[PDB]
Amino acid sequence: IGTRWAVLIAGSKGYHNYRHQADVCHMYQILRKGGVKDENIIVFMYDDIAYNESNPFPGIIINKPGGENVYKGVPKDYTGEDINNVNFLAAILGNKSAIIGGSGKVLDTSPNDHIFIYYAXGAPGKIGMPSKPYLYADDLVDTLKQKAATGTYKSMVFYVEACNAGSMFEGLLPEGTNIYAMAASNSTEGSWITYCPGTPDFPPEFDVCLGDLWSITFLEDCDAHNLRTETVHQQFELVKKKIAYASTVSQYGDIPISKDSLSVYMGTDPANDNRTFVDE
Ligand SMILES: *[C@@H]1O[C@H](CO)[C@@H](O[C@@H]2O[C@H](CO)[C@@H](O[C@H]3O[C@H](CO)[C@@H](O)[C@H](O)[C@@H]3O)[C@H](O)[C@H]2NC(C)=O)[C@H](O)[C@H]1NC(C)=O
Ligand SMILES: *[C@@H]1O[C@H](CO)[C@@H](O)[C@H](O)[C@H]1NC(C)=O
Ligand SMILES: *[C@@H]1O[C@H](CO)[C@@H](O)[C@H](O)[C@H]1NC(C)=O
Repeated sequence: IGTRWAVLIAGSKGYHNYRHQADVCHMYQILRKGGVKDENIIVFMYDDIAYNESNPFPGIIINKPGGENVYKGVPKDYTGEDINNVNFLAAILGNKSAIIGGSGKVLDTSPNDHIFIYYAXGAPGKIGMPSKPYLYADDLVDTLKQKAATGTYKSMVFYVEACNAGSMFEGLLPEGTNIYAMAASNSTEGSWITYCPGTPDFPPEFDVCLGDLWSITFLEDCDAHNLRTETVHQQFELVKKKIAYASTVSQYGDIPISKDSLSVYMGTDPANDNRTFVDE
């Protein structure tokens, strides 16, 4: 059966980028409710949001108007400038001796384990880190190839919320190493923000957007169903159709991996056992 692991990373800093840390915190809450263990969830977030001077609700982060506090109970493995290419790629590879700073948590995975990666915070051929240097497609894909060569996982799902997201994988990500990638946008498109000041029932004294369109769409989907009854492929189709007006949700890698239920990666919340997913 193996263990479920996750790496959650917001690649930005600054209060204006509230939404990236909010999205990642939200994802944490999904995993926790699903039975995924903290020792197997590696979290990269700058940690300048919850107690920011501009934060009208100190100690709270929401990913939705009227939402719960997604910040409570979120482990922090790498914060501040310990979020960088070196530590991110070392964490994925599971190379503890290459980590500088932070907790030292890495993907020490076994052949039957499942890996879920979620990145939020892009341009053609690169995604952001809090500070330069940024993460280039080739560098990311090479780490993913090395990890595959180690054979230390069964399959991996990688979700990317970024501008031109598909550019990180397009024509690079191998299709037979059990890695499936879903991107908020194609290699030529920007991705949309949502939950901005002005929207109805928006909490007062917020001047920042709470989430990213593709992110909150998938994340709210994960909160809504028994995840044994919904596959990665069904979420792809659901979310792609739902936000087609905004950007083209794109997929890469080993497409058959997406035939697994979401629960294989995320578990399921027992409270949603009777909420069977409808459609495909
Ligand atoms: C709350 O959010 C604030 C805005 O995002 C954030 O302020 C920013 O603070 C950082 C770090 O203190 C500043 O960065 C500095 O460091 C580099 C060198 O590495 C300098 O070259 C920079 O010019 C600067 O001195 C940002 O300048 C600053 N940004 C703004 C717009 O003020 C606060 O730090 C956050 N507060 C908490 C509690 O996290
Ligand atoms: C892990 O990191 C160390 C320190 O930089 C390096 O010497 C070692 O070869 C790395 N392991 C692999 C196999 O990438
Ligand atoms: C974006 O995705 C579509 C769907 O297959 C594809 O035709 C296109 O080549 C990709 N990007 C563009 C507009 O070049």
